Amino acid sequence: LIVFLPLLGSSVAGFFGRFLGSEGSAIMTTTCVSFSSILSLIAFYEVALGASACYLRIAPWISSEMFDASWGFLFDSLTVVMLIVVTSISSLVHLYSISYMSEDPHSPRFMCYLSIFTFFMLMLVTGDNFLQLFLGWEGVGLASYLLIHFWFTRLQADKAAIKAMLVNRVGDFGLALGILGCFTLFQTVDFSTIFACASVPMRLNAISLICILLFIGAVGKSAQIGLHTWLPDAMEGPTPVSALIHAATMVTAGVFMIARCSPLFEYSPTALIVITSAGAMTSFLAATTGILQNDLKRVIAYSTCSQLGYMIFACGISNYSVSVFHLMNHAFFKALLFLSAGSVIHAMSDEQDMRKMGGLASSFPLTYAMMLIGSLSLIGFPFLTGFYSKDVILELAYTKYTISGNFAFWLGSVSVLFTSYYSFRLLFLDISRCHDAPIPMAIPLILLALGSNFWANSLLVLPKNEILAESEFAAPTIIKLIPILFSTLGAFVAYNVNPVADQFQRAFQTSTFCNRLYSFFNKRWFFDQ
Amino acid sequence: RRAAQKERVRILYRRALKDTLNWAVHRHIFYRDASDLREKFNVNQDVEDVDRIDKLIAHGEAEYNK
Amino acid sequence: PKTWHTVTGKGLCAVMWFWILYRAKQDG
Amino acid sequence: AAAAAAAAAAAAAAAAAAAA
Amino acid sequence: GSFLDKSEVTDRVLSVVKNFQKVDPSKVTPKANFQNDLGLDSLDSVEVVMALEEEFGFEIPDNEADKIQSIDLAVDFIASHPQA
Amino acid sequence: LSGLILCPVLGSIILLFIPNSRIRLIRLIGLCASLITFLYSLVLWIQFDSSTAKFQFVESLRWLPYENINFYLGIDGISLFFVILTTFLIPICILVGWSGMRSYGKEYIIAFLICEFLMIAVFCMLDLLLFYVFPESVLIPMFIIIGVWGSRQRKIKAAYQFFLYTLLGSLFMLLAILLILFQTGTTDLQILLTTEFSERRQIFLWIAFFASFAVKVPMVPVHIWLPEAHVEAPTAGSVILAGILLKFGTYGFLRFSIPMFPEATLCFTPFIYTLSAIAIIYTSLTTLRQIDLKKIIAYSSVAHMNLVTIGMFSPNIQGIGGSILLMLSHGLVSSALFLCVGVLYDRHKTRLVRYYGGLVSTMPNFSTIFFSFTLANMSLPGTSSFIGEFLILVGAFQRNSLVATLAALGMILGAAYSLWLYNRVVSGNLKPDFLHKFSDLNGREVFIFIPFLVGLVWMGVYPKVFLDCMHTSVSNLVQHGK
Amino acid sequence: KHPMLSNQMRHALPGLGIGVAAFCVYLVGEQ
Amino acid sequence: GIFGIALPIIVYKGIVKDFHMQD
Amino acid sequence: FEESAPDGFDPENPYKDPVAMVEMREHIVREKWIHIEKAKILREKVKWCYRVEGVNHYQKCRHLVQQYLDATRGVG
Amino acid sequence: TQEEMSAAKIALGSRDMCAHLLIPLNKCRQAEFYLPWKCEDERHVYEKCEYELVMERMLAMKK
Amino acid sequence: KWEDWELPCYITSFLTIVILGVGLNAKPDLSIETWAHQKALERLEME
Repeated sequence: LIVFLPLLGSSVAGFFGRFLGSEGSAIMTTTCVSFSSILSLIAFYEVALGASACYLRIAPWISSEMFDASWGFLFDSLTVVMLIVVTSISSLVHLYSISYMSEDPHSPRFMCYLSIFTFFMLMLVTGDNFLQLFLGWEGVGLASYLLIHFWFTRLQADKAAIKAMLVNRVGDFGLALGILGCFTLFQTVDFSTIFACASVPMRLNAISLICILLFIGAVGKSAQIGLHTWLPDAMEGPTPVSALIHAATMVTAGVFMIARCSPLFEYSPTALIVITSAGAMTSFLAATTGILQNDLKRVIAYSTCSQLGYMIFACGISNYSVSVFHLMNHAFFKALLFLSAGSVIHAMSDEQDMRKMGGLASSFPLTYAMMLIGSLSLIGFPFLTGFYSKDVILELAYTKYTISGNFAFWLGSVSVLFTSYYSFRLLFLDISRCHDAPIPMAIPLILLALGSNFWANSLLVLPKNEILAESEFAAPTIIKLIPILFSTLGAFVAYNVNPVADQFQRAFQTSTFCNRLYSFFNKRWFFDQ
Repeated sequence: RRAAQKERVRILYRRALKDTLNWAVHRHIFYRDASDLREKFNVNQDVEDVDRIDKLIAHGEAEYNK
Repeated sequence: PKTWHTVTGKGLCAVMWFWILYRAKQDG
Repeated sequence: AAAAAAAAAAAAAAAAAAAA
Repeated sequence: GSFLDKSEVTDRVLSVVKNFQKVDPSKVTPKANFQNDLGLDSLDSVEVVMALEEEFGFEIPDNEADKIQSIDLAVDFIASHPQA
Repeated sequence: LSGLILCPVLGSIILLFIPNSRIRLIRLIGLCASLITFLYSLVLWIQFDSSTAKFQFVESLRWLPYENINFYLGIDGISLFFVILTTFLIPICILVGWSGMRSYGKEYIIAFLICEFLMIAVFCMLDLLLFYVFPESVLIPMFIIIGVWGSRQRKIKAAYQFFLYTLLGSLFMLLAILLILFQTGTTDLQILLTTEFSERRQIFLWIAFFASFAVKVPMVPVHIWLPEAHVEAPTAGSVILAGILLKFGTYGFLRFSIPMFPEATLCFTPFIYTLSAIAIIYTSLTTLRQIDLKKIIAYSSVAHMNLVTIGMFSPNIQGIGGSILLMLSHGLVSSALFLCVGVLYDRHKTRLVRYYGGLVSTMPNFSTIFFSFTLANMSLPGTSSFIGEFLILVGAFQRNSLVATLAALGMILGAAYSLWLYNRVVSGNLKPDFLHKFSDLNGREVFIFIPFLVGLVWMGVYPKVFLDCMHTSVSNLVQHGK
Repeated sequence: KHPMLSNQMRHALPGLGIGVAAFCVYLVGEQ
Repeated sequence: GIFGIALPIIVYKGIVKDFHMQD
Repeated sequence: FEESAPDGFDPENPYKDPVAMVEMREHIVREKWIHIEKAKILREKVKWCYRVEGVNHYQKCRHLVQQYLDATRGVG
Repeated sequence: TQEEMSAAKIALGSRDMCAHLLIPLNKCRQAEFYLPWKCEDERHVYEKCEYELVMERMLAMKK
Repeated sequence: KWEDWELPCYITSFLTIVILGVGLNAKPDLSIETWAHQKALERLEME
């Protein structure tokens, strides 16, 4: 047993937390009032970070008849990778919770749900065949819900979150219909040779529709623009909770499936172009309509939408490994700035004033100060990103233009304009202490700022597979210079006092003020009403 | 109700200030414009008629729409 | 942050500058 | 269940040898 | 920190009356309302309101804004409100 | 089985000679008789061999000499754990009734009228004439359980025109049973299996069985008896209704429809497809209209049962396995939810639903367990109901997956409203007018909850011991359907 | 409170001047 | 609409029939 | 778990011998499970191929995996 | 060089392109713990061979 | 959990829970999969 550790922690904290006491690990029970905490889950959990590649084998699970027992995973170029990433994320969120928790008496049950979220995400990232994957896949939908309404302060928030979770559910059924069609066609579970099986052969253009149904699932579990289940709701719940959903179960779990099924999107190029179309359109539209949002918390999600649309596009352009490494690094950075958001919301929990353009960027903590680092090294500058995981595949999108022939999308498929614009839209826009980032809160931010090459260089460890021949390409190299200046525009333009072009506030020519997308792109994206 | 609407007429001063200040940092700009909207709603209501005061409250609502 | 920890905690961002210098060395 | 987690760890070593 | 007693809310009413935009520091007192001696209208009432909002209270409903009519009602608001 | 078969009847009759106003003895001994019949059901499980087309423990006694329409008692495959679930659940009803006085609700009367194992009979009864007698027969015990101690919401009654149709459909099946009985003298189910009918008549006989069944099954044109029957049903009458009385129709289809009329079943596959599909769609959307909690759970049960139908169609071993395991998981989950809503009634003594509020303060462990079972009624993957429903789904195995696409709506709306109602019940610090009467759950209460959660998790993490003990029988059924 | 707003440009980078000097010292060491 | 679903349900039945005719 | 491949005597027209007709069902389903478990054993052997290669882990067995799959036909 | 290149490397990589020098490269990348400082010279020689590869393949993109 | 304080007489039900716990697997085997991995394994010997 190496994976079920957070499940064990959750199962013990679910009941023993309110009947055990001071220590509750093995002895010293209710010597004082419980004050029990995540302490058990942490002391049991932190070991899994030592995962390193050496052949490991399988273990029984639900021994259905058509299916197989002896489930698990065998070691390849993604298993321990995703394992260490997700356990790092979960440890992050657990420490940040025990910081941000201990005031709401539903805390024990909450962090229980948190580890159940982690365990469903595990059963995703550790399933040998996609049936355990679907187990964990609706597990993380239910877990996103169970994590949404912990704070529970407002009820109509949930009265909207129900129609929200409709979309989590329909995505999980996208996956269910997909896997049903798989076993109607494949008859098997093993991912190795199913590529050879389905690569040769209702509508009778079935297999392509299968892959697209898998895509529909990967997106319906997500929350980006029109499939957004968690945007209008998730921030009333604790900040590391929205961090968890947006990082892991929005996209990471959605795409770890299609990456375990990377050969299954390989065998259908029609499927690949349908992924690329929707991915590029989602990135483009999220970043584009992401104009003038006014808040102090939700703008991280207002970024995540496009910052992951581009990445699902990366998965769909046949650069699955590239999108994977992009997602590890983006999880890191976006989690750093999620925890920055949580720090400043705890600041709002210590006082209720907006500061005068000097305190909107720092209350003078060094522990939290790494918010600038996280943001700017996320934005797509050649520090460790930009050409890395974004612009090299955009140099591939140049050739995608060369193929398709529309000189609109992949020219501006980089959204550094929009990303940089609303980034600063967040960076800008009763006395409290100069010590406002607690230590048990900030140690996670410290180690994850530390977190920021043999994966970023993918054509080395996995060089020149059959059709995985991509990267440098017959490309014009002008993109090694051009989008840096879109980045620089989005960097310096926002340094004014009025970033919005004047007369954008009132609409143009005085038509109906409802036709602007504000009421549209917050509630289910309301595109075709 | 032309002058007893103090709690009503003077209500959306902070709302205009905020929805105005909700465009940028808007310290100087929206602070001066908040003082200006104060002066605007102050110089108003000089009529003694229900119909004219209704037109004035309609103008106020149109302003608070911006 | 502890004042003694704060002085050495930042690192002066020198390590970040080294990454920029190495990236610049790779370029051209 | 700390020491109970250690008993589950004994069972885990058993199942690992079963995978070994 | 310290708890919000009655004199703790009187200090907040004083911080409210500290808005000497067009009022006198002496004619604006816990009992000497702005409309009483200092001279107030809907403009001046909402002015003292927008001054004291961030300073004191933050739990005053938008329908009963003028219902205070004094700085003793402001002390009451800073006394009973969930925020302190 | 020979001796260990008649435990509930012997217990009931030998207790009938103990009126015993002092309840303690009748409660204790009825509960012990129930628990030992359940123990003999479970040792009968252990006694099972998952390798024969024959039925496991066959017994008989002459009933009418010519043509010997006798009590032929088989327990192969499905019936094995159907009777197990029956026993599993009957002590649950006996145990939900440790009420102190229990005076007007005369305890021995409900003991004697729940401790009638005619459900055991029908699930083991393997000659569809006497098998016919029992589901129709259990209606007399069900009617007395439904209203004698049942909550009175109306002048106790069922829709009279619907009830006349329901019983008319039951007797229409009786004409079909006789037509097959005299068609070739075939007394029992083994020989009704062997025999072969006229395709022109197989369809008539199939729909004639289907009348009574699809009344017992809650299909869209006739299912209204579940909500009205439950909202009036007692706490232990609903536990039996959802538990077994719905399994009646699906087990009837399973034994006396699929391997009986293979050609007629082949011909009517799309019929039941669309019927159950639109039924799931309706019962998923309806709980919008219904605010009554018992009606809510009853309609979720309709949804699950028409899923059982949309899966039983198949010659897919996985298909009918998902059908029967959704039946087991449903007899667990809907009965656990009926236990829940009965506790929620009694602890609140109110029959409006808007009044269940502040539950995390009054009974938070009830909140935990209510979620532990509402995740199941929406079939959280991992629960037993998931294994059931997904084998139902893959039941589109040799198929082309067009009815799974209607199960799409049927189950997505189901899970949606499951979460909505679990919220609506536990939502907010909505202070009710109960005068600080918290009503924390009882140790016996969490006890009677224990076995459902245990069966649920033990299936949901390890369905082998139930899919095994079944595959041989279902696969024989399928080849006869081949 | 007020000093932090005034010294925001100085605190945008924790040790901008010292870091540049340290980077120059590292360069004069690598060379 | 209800009769619409009733007839489109047997229409999906007919779609299964068309798949049966596909082979 | 001890059965016999012969089904006694059943002609093509099965109405005649209900004993033999039931026995053909009960052991031809045994043969059905014979070849179903043969496909399952060959699938565990497909996993075994994958385990062995680990570097190709699609090739050197993939056409033999097509042979495996030929335990099933009529994929349309 | 097929039955031999099948080892230590995925499916010979490219047969038509003839990468031709991943014999010590993967040994460098895997023999040690693959810390960032494994080997710069084989890294850059393979980068320059793939660089002239990109040259070739752009000039094949020409027509 | 007071065995001597059997105020509703839960001892019957608790002993039933214990006997269900001792309701072991029994290692019946005798399955279609158990018989498969012998007959079809002979079929594998046919290779």
